[PDB]
Amino acid sequence: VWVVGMGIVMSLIVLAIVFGNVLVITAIAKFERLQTVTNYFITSLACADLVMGLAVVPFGAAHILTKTWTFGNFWCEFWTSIDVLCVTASIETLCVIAVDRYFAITSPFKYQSLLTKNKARVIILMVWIVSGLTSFLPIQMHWYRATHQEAINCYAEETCCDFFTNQAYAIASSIVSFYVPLVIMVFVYSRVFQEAKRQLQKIDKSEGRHKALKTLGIIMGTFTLCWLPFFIVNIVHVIQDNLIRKEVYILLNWIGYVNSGFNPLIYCRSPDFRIAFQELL
Ligand SMILES: CN[C@@H]1CCc2c(ccc(O)c2O)[C@H]1O
Repeated sequence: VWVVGMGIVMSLIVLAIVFGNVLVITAIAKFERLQTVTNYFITSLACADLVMGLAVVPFGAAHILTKTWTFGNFWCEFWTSIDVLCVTASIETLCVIAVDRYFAITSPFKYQSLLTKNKARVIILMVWIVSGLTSFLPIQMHWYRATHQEAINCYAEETCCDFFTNQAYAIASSIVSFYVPLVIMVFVYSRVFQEAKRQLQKIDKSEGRHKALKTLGIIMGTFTLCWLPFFIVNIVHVIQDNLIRKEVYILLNWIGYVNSGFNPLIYCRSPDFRIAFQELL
């Protein structure tokens, strides 16, 4: 009496995720003043989020509400590979943006020489290649498959799709996709905040006659709150099988996806972007 009609809540996520990234891409591409070395990371992240909005969410919604995977097994493997690829690419692009901000702030004179039109292409291509080798190579080769009887029963039957993964693959994927970027971004942002505080003290020293905390809080909190809860259960549920149920795992995984829709609000607030949005509509 309430399961069927509540498809609007899942459809709104798809609509918002598509719309935000579409506007970001259109604003960057069509408008002359928005093209900058930093903006290429933004457009790569926007494309990665658009792939999630167009591929993984619509099929997952059907698989959940219908409780039956109508399609075959090849599409199941392909969809899982797409999911892993997009997630890791998005997180590593966030890490790349953070490191670029660190270089921009800490070394003002020599920022120009390090990043240019040439280096952005190479770094983006290497990030996407690293993301691709994590997902497609182990999943498609069938090297990640489990061993217990339940996994065999699930993988033999075509109509059932569930994620059963070996301990080593889970640990390796979690480490390569989440923790290293988290440590890098934490160190970078702490250093940047310390620099900002030092500059504020320096100016107050002579001009005698908050904002950084708020910005850092938003940037760190949205990412950590959206995804950290997932990888914790991802690592725990393989070490000891009795603890974590499947429903909790699914809920945390779907909570992680919503972070894709919040990226345009977090990373696109410049007055130039506002002018571009106003001109489009
Ligand atoms: C079913 N969805 C997948 C399952 C496991 C997994 C995800 C994302 C990144 C990873 O490194 C993973 O191992 C999830 O999005």
